[PDB]
Amino acid sequence: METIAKHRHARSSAQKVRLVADLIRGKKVSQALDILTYTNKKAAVLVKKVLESAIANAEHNDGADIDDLKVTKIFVDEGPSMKRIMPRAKGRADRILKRTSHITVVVSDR
Amino acid sequence: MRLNTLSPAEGSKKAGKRLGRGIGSGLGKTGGRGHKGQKSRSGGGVRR
Amino acid sequence: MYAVFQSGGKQHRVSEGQTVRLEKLDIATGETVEFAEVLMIANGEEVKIGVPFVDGGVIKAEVVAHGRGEKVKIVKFRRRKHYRKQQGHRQWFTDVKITGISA
Amino acid sequence: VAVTVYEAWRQLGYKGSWWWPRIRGP
Amino acid sequence: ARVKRGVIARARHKKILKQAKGYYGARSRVYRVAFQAVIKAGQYAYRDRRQRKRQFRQLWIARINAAARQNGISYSKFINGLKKASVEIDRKILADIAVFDKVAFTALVEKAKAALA
RNA sequence: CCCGGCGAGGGGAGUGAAAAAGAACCUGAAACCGUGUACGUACAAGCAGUGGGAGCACGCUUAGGCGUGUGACUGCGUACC
RNA sequence: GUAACGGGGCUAAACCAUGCACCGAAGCUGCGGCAGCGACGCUUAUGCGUUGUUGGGUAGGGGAGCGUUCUGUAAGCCUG
Repeated sequence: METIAKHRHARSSAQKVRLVADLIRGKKVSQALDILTYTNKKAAVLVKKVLESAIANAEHNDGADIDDLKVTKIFVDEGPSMKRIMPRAKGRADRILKRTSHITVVVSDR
Repeated sequence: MRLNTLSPAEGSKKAGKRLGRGIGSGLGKTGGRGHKGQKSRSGGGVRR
Repeated sequence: MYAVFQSGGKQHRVSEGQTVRLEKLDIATGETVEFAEVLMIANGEEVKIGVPFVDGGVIKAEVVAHGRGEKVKIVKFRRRKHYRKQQGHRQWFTDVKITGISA
Repeated sequence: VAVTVYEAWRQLGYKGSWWWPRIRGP
Repeated sequence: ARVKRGVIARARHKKILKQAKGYYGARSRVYRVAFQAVIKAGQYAYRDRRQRKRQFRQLWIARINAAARQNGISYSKFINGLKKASVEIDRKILADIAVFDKVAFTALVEKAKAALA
């Protein structure tokens, strides 16, 4: 059985989030949680919250027994960007991009 | 004797040139004016 | 056993019960064809002939189908001289089935 | 809340430089 | 009266980009680069359609030379003898026989040598 | 109803012909960015293709063999306006 | 940086004279296909046959076409 949780419009660049994503691709959830517990990155918190939500979804809606789940799929996409202005010397102006991302995690008893 | 059965006489409806519409037409890219000079300019020429 | 003959300005090497592709022949799809000229016959011993056309050898075959080959493309181009041109082509052919090789 | 708006500024530049000697001067 | 170029342009661009599959990098993604790539491929195909025949005749001659020297005579004298004996077998068939039939080729060599001497 | 900060975002349930019509809402192309599968790649020198060509994978086939994808090695070859 | 045979190498694989073979181009020939221009016949008009010959191309001249959006034929025809 497949269960999905998502986080959309997360405030972080996708390149920075992809580094944490592949640390847990294909692991059992029990060890993935404690791996995410001891990485000193901002994105680890977001990924951990998404993973816990997915586990809760799988346990409540569909069948139980979180003791046999694995991380089957996980990927990060790019969301919309916000544009701002930063002044530079001699009266020039520059464009600043504030990038976001979407996070998807799939867990499965199989 | 129908509105979709009439046709003009042959050799009576020649087409007309269209300049600057590709290589195959034989008239693209300067459309028959040659290279630079007074006569190739827009509005160029000499009196009678 | 195999033999050598020439049909379309080219030469071929065939044996019994084998299908060949030739240039177009003006022959109906059903009937058979004859090839009087033969340059060589071989089975254990080689009846090859000094003068061409081994004297009493013929090859029997009948036509299977006509058709056209796959399309090829012709492109001509000249650098910075305002010129290019294109064209297509398919080639007719005929298939025959070898039925009998007589020494 | 959760609705964002902005604008732009395009005054470009105001040249007048190359205070060093000419490249292949007189 | 007013005509929009929306659909025809897309059709042409897709037509060009379809026959650029497998090319490396931007040569299979971007229209400007793909067009030049396709034109150059056409020119190369036209030229190689003629180079092919030269290459194959060269290969046939090399194989025939090897076999003839195996039987004790060089290529030039071999085909001179075959001409003097009035044999019309061409080089493709000769190379095929040399590879696939060692006895018929020896018979041909004997005949050419007899005619030459 | 459940996870979460009495969040933001999700997963169910329900409405509807349709929610991949959910308010960032008809249809939704391209550049650009990802995950998965097959093949190639760590002794090899250049407009990156074209002619020749093993091996591997998949599908059909009654062998015969075809079709699709990839492409070791090799001849020729200095973009466009 | 060998650096004044393209290299390897060569005492003939160098030079002179004579001779016979072979290789070698999109040239020529063989096989299949297309188009232009003539001449001669048939239709005795479109056209259809017999042949002969031609088909590299910028500036430029001449001749035939494809596709797009609107009006008529359209209260027709296609389409939940």
